[PDB]
Amino acid sequence: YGFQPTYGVGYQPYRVVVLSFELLHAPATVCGPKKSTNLVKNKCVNFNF
Amino acid sequence: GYFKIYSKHTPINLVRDLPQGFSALEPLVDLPIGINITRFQTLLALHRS
Ligand SMILES: *[C@@H]1O[C@H](CO)[C@@H](O[C@@H]2O[C@H](CO)[C@@H](O)[C@H](O)[C@H]2NC(C)=O)[C@H](O)[C@H]1NC(C)=O
Ligand SMILES: *[C@@H]1O[C@H](CO)[C@@H](O)[C@H](O)[C@H]1NC(C)=O
Repeated sequence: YGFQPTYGVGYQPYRVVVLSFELLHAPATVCGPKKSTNLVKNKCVNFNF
Repeated sequence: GYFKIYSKHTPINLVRDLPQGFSALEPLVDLPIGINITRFQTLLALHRS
């Protein structure tokens, strides 16, 4: 290619990243976290430690 | 699919044989991977000069 700063729309360089997820039977390790909110004492509550 | 390595270390004063004592082994490292290993060797160190 001949990429130049004067190139118009559709001709300028564009950086592309493609993410593909694979689901092998091996244990999963790449996961998104969950927001741990806070702790409260002396009140009948429910918890997910 | 989990390689578990448990370890322990103790001080010894008797010369050769396994001491007649009891000491549990604490869990050290887990690996969530899967391989079909069936044979294991054991390495060594030497002085070369
Ligand atoms: C050996 O490894 C394979 C895969 O790494 C393990 O899983 C199955 O092995 C059998 C062998 O005929 C086949 O069904 C497939 O190759 C594998 N299936 C899947 C879903 O992975 C197998 O369990 C391992 N065996 C030992 C003794 O460790
Ligand atoms: C190894 O042995 C020495 C004395 O023999 C002792 O002081 C030390 O704590 C021991 N270390 C381990 C890890 O058992």
